[PDB]
Amino acid sequence: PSHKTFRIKQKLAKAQKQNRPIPQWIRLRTGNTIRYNAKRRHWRKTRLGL
Amino acid sequence: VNLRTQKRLAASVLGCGEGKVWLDPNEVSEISNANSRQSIRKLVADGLIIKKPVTMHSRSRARELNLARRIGRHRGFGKRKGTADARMPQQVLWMRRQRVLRRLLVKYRASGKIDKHLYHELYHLAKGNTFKHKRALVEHIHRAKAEKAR
Amino acid sequence: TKGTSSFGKRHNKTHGLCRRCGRRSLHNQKKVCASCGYPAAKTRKYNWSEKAKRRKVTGTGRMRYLSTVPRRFKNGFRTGVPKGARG
RNA sequence: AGAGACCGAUAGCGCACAAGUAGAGUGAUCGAAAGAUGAAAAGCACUUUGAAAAGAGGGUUAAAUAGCACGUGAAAUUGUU
RNA sequence: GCGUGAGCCCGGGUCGAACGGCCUCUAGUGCAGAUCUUGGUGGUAGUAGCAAAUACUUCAAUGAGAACUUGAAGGACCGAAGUGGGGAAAGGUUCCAUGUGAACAGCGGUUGGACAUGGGUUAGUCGAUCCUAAGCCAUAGGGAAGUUCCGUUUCAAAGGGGCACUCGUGCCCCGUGUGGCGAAAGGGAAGCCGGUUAAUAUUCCGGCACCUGGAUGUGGGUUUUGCGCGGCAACGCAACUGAACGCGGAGACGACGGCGGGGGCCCCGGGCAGAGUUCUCUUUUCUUCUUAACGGUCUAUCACCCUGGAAACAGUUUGUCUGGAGAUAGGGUUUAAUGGCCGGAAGAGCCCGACACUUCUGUCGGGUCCGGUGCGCUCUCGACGUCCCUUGAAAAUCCGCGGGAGGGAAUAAUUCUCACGCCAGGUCGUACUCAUAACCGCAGCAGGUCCCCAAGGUGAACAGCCUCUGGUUGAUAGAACAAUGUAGAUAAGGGAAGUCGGCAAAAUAGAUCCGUAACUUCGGGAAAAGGAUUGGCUCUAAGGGUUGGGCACGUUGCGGCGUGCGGUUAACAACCAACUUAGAACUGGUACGGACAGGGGGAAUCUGACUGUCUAAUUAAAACAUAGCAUU
RNA sequence: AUUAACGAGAUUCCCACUGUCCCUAUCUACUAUCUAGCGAAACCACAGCCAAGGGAACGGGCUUGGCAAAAUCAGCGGGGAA
RNA sequence: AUGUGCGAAAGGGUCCUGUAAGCAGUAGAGUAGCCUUGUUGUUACGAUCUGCUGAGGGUAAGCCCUCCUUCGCCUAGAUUU
Ligand SMILES: [K+]
Ligand SMILES: [K+]
Ligand SMILES: [K+]
Ligand SMILES: [K+]
Ligand SMILES: [K+]
Ligand SMILES: [K+]
Ligand SMILES: [K+]
Ligand SMILES: [K+]
Ligand SMILES: [K+]
Ligand SMILES: [K+]
Ligand SMILES: [K+]
Ligand SMILES: [K+]
Ligand SMILES: [K+]
Ligand SMILES: [K+]
Ligand SMILES: [K+]
Ligand SMILES: [K+]
Ligand SMILES: [K+]
Ligand SMILES: [K+]
Ligand SMILES: [K+]
Ligand SMILES: [K+]
Ligand SMILES: [K+]
Ligand SMILES: [K+]
Ligand SMILES: [K+]
Ligand SMILES: [K+]
Ligand SMILES: [K+]
Ligand SMILES: [K+]
Ligand SMILES: [K+]
Ligand SMILES: [K+]
Ligand SMILES: [K+]
Ligand SMILES: [K+]
Ligand SMILES: [K+]
Ligand SMILES: [K+]
Ligand SMILES: [K+]
Ligand SMILES: [K+]
Ligand SMILES: [K+]
Ligand SMILES: [K+]
Ligand SMILES: [K+]
Ligand SMILES: [K+]
Ligand SMILES: [K+]
Ligand SMILES: [K+]
Ligand SMILES: [K+]
Ligand SMILES: [K+]
Ligand SMILES: [K+]
Ligand SMILES: [K+]
Ligand SMILES: [K+]
Ligand SMILES: [K+]
Ligand SMILES: [K+]
Ligand SMILES: [K+]
Ligand SMILES: [K+]
Ligand SMILES: [K+]
Ligand SMILES: [K+]
Ligand SMILES: [K+]
Ligand SMILES: [Mg+2]
Ligand SMILES: [Mg+2]
Ligand SMILES: [Mg+2]
Ligand SMILES: [Mg+2]
Ligand SMILES: [Mg+2]
Ligand SMILES: [Mg+2]
Ligand SMILES: [Mg+2]
Ligand SMILES: [Mg+2]
Ligand SMILES: [Mg+2]
Ligand SMILES: [Mg+2]
Ligand SMILES: [Mg+2]
Ligand SMILES: [Mg+2]
Ligand SMILES: [Mg+2]
Ligand SMILES: [Mg+2]
Ligand SMILES: [Mg+2]
Ligand SMILES: [Mg+2]
Ligand SMILES: [Mg+2]
Ligand SMILES: [Mg+2]
Ligand SMILES: [Mg+2]
Ligand SMILES: [Mg+2]
Ligand SMILES: [Mg+2]
Ligand SMILES: [Mg+2]
Ligand SMILES: [Mg+2]
Ligand SMILES: [Mg+2]
Ligand SMILES: [Mg+2]
Ligand SMILES: [Mg+2]
Ligand SMILES: [Mg+2]
Ligand SMILES: [Mg+2]
Ligand SMILES: [Mg+2]
Ligand SMILES: [Mg+2]
Ligand SMILES: [Mg+2]
Ligand SMILES: [Mg+2]
Ligand SMILES: [Mg+2]
Ligand SMILES: [Mg+2]
Ligand SMILES: [Mg+2]
Ligand SMILES: [Mg+2]
Ligand SMILES: [Mg+2]
Ligand SMILES: [Mg+2]
Ligand SMILES: [Mg+2]
Ligand SMILES: [Mg+2]
Ligand SMILES: [Mg+2]
Ligand SMILES: [Mg+2]
Ligand SMILES: [Mg+2]
Ligand SMILES: [Mg+2]
Ligand SMILES: [Mg+2]
Ligand SMILES: [Mg+2]
Ligand SMILES: [Mg+2]
Ligand SMILES: [Mg+2]
Ligand SMILES: [Mg+2]
Ligand SMILES: [Mg+2]
Ligand SMILES: [Mg+2]
Ligand SMILES: [Mg+2]
Ligand SMILES: [Mg+2]
Ligand SMILES: [Mg+2]
Ligand SMILES: [Mg+2]
Ligand SMILES: [Mg+2]
Ligand SMILES: [Mg+2]
Ligand SMILES: [Mg+2]
Ligand SMILES: [Mg+2]
Ligand SMILES: [Mg+2]
Ligand SMILES: [Mg+2]
Ligand SMILES: [Mg+2]
Ligand SMILES: [Zn+2]
Repeated sequence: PSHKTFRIKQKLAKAQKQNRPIPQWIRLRTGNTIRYNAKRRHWRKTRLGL
Repeated sequence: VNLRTQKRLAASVLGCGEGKVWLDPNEVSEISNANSRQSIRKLVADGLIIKKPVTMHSRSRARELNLARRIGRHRGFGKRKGTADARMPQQVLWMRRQRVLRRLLVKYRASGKIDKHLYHELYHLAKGNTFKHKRALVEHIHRAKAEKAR
Repeated sequence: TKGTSSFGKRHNKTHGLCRRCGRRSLHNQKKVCASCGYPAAKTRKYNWSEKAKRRKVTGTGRMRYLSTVPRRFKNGFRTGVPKGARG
């Protein structure tokens, strides 16, 4: 809702800054094993608990 | 060419609905370059975007039927659906009549055609179901003053 | 009408976010956390669940102060600076 | 800190990996799957067909019957001869 | 090739780092079954199916590719208790622009609530913040081995107000009482109009205001004997001292009924502009013609005041109340604008026309009036009335009064609630959806989920049916018309013979006028039962409002009146306005509540008095409750 | 024990009405059906033509007979003690 | 595949309904105006009636006829024995 408290507002900001893919240069380092982002979230798939 | 943004912007500037916005079929390339509200206004002035008129809805048949009923044409027994009291309630008829009769008695008493002793007696007679209309009350007053003359 | 129809009327919250442990377990009307027992002085813990004890025991966090004690013990809790250092 | 007539990725701790993680539940709590290119990326320059994904040539390598859907590559089941 | 057998050995191919024979030792040591455990894969099978919510067609453009992309033109639906315009809970970027291979949108896809990169939420006036409610928890104390239980004013030494300071240190009054959390729908200080963006606005820009708190100077007011004048009165005026202590008012309250005033919407007539139709008709049909907060001024029910003294009792509401405890009547005072006029304000907004202009840019002329109607719809205010063994919150905050403490001028003084002037107003939310795709049901599910606004016609009507503003054209498609189905219907003659059973269907139905039984707790039964009428056109009759009334004196730019009178037009004249009811003639393939909408009825038995309630998802009842009665 | 009014409560008869029936016929829309695209599940020891016999006293398989010819589409409700 | 051919129209026949639009009238219950006051005095409104009119409309989609009406089409393309 438009009515929000500051604590909930702070949480929503962090949840969308953690929702971007990995940069390209990470995949070219020596001894790398990360392929994609395994913690991607979508508003239509998984519900975050507040 | 996709013109969904232009049609939405035109409706806001013209102050109409999006079903009343006309875009020139032969200038789609020129219209597609308009992205701001300022550019939409300029295309309105130049005549490539216009507002269409409303659809016709006339009351000619409605007020024609109303006039025919002022002379009693469509008010038979086969044209009534509600009850008599639903079409014309009795309480409204009674309220009108009492106001008419009470208006007359104040008029006569003020001018001088009757005095307070006759006014009071006629007032309670009107509260009872004595006088059918304005004419009946006036005839009763004349006979009352005729016999009072003797 | 139990079931699908009744599930549509769920738009309130029994629990909110606790100020001490961070879980969505604070009861809104009682004002008591169902996980850490806030606002009691002690933390809720039971011996009939070993899994629950290990999820929050010492060492599962940052150890901001306690992780530097072994090094200070080994050198004898000394103070000062090494000999002729500058400063 | 040192070891073993212990186990060798469906075994050994739930976890050899961004594992008490992702995910489920209003909640107390429940709780996985997932290791291996090559000595060295040398991870395929150029030409050609295609809208593109790609194919055919031509290259690297001891090996592409090792091409990142990557050591070896069994059975159920399927295609051609 | 060897062995009775479990097994052992060799050849050919693939492959890339370790492995075996013999004697002893040791064990988590030998699988077809346990509706066995984990993982992988078949037949069925290109099979069942992708059928609720009325529906699409033509041309052009984009593109490798178009039924489900965009433009224009046709045809349709939702039909103001909307498929419209905004919100509360819940979600959390779903909002906007640009671009796009795969995957997702159970057909396609150049489109997307999908994928990638950037952007977007502006407040002293809207909220939170302040107050208390049902309730929750500290303090004094008492229990309990203890985690802790009770207790909220109690069996408690429980507070706050002023004055100088040499400079804080020091003095002086009052005292019965003494915590916090708890409402984005309760209580509550203050903002309106126009414009502006791709995406925010009562928050930005322009104009015009208001509230609270704090300092303060001019003008005016009062006082020469100290704290204002006027009115018989109700009371009035720009001001017009007032401590402790006390009294009062506001905040502050139910449901229903008819009646009256005001704003908005609907409806009718005229005029200026523009548009549609025009074989024929139509002085025709449709659209615009607006005025905010904040102020000034003149008014508007109830009620109150002065004079006077009522029975031949009077006044008076749609609804019988009022008056010697003072009516009628005459004259006054006052609570209450969403009323009239003026400032704001035409300079704005809107409608036409004529020139410029690649763009940058625009420029200039006109207009923006006047009346009527109502058991109409919606909101608001007022005076009345009915109902109860039911009588319909609290606190913060603001004001008046009783009292008279302290203080003050005769050249100045003034703690004058009057006018104008100076300064400031912190913190958090604000995008978007609110649902046949943004919430909950495993999902883009025919289910569920609290509110505000509410047009024309028919009609008693928020009934059904058609239309305007606004919004959709979205639910995999093309071709054919077998059986059996699901949904919609009609049948000659007979009329329940069918069946456990008239189950399903059919028949009746609006309005006006006649007519209406047994029984009965006298209220009912009752729309009992049973009959007749209803269209179109041309006429006739009835039911109302406003304004005028003749002399004789004096004043007043036909005067309007101060009067002295006379009189009741055997009730006349002019003008204005909607509807409701009754009667007659004529007319038609005897039809007319012509669609929609819309009760089948009667004679009896069993049982519960009635209205109400329950087994969410197989039983709605004779079961439960109930008023009354009796017992403890 | 009676009882006016009331009832989506159980029962019997009468008038009107009708496809409930004699006795069945016809029409409309959506399916099924054919095509393009997309595309599951239940179930499955091995399988799938009969008559009799004996047998755990009702055979798809055994014994003696009848017979018996590729690959297939729309329906159906006897059996598979489904 | 040149035909007594096939197709699209049209004309006639046969059937179904029931007298079209338009114009006119010594028709029409009546009403309201204006004049020389009429033997039809005129101007306006009027459901309906009468004439042109057994008319107009429809007619094979699984009706009939047309060498005696008009316009078009034609000795292939592919696969197999
Ligand atoms: K495991
Ligand atoms: K969860
Ligand atoms: K080698
Ligand atoms: K090679
Ligand atoms: K290899
Ligand atoms: K070999
Ligand atoms: K397929
Ligand atoms: K549909
Ligand atoms: K629809
Ligand atoms: K604020
Ligand atoms: K300010
Ligand atoms: K807040
Ligand atoms: K505050
Ligand atoms: K309380
Ligand atoms: K205690
Ligand atoms: K509040
Ligand atoms: K902005
Ligand atoms: K002064
Ligand atoms: K004064
Ligand atoms: K209240
Ligand atoms: K009113
Ligand atoms: K009103
Ligand atoms: K009004
Ligand atoms: K109206
Ligand atoms: K205001
Ligand atoms: K009296
Ligand atoms: K009344
Ligand atoms: K209302
Ligand atoms: K004094
Ligand atoms: K906003
Ligand atoms: K908004
Ligand atoms: K909401
Ligand atoms: K209406
Ligand atoms: K209606
Ligand atoms: K069919
Ligand atoms: K059929
Ligand atoms: K029967
Ligand atoms: K029977
Ligand atoms: K009738
Ligand atoms: K009996
Ligand atoms: K009941
Ligand atoms: K039940
Ligand atoms: K019931
Ligand atoms: K019960
Ligand atoms: K009794
Ligand atoms: K019942
Ligand atoms: K079938
Ligand atoms: K198909
Ligand atoms: K047998
Ligand atoms: K045998
Ligand atoms: K005709
Ligand atoms: K005729
Ligand atoms: Mg009455
Ligand atoms: Mg609760
Ligand atoms: Mg130093
Ligand atoms: Mg070890
Ligand atoms: Mg594994
Ligand atoms: Mg493991
Ligand atoms: Mg591997
Ligand atoms: Mg290659
Ligand atoms: Mg190799
Ligand atoms: Mg593989
Ligand atoms: Mg391999
Ligand atoms: Mg195999
Ligand atoms: Mg190796
Ligand atoms: Mg074992
Ligand atoms: Mg096995
Ligand atoms: Mg075995
Ligand atoms: Mg199928
Ligand atoms: Mg469907
Ligand atoms: Mg279906
Ligand atoms: Mg479509
Ligand atoms: Mg409809
Ligand atoms: Mg409609
Ligand atoms: Mg969008
Ligand atoms: Mg896009
Ligand atoms: Mg798809
Ligand atoms: Mg596709
Ligand atoms: Mg796409
Ligand atoms: Mg996204
Ligand atoms: Mg406020
Ligand atoms: Mg307590
Ligand atoms: Mg204690
Ligand atoms: Mg509070
Ligand atoms: Mg409030
Ligand atoms: Mg101030
Ligand atoms: Mg005082
Ligand atoms: Mg004004
Ligand atoms: Mg005023
Ligand atoms: Mg008076
Ligand atoms: Mg003005
Ligand atoms: Mg103007
Ligand atoms: Mg918006
Ligand atoms: Mg909504
Ligand atoms: Mg839904
Ligand atoms: Mg959901
Ligand atoms: Mg009406
Ligand atoms: Mg179809
Ligand atoms: Mg049927
Ligand atoms: Mg019959
Ligand atoms: Mg018959
Ligand atoms: Mg009969
Ligand atoms: Mg029935
Ligand atoms: Mg009757
Ligand atoms: Mg009866
Ligand atoms: Mg009962
Ligand atoms: Mg049940
Ligand atoms: Mg039931
Ligand atoms: Mg047999
Ligand atoms: Mg036998
Ligand atoms: Mg068998
Ligand atoms: Mg045999
Ligand atoms: Mg069957
Ligand atoms: Mg069977
Ligand atoms: Zn907690």
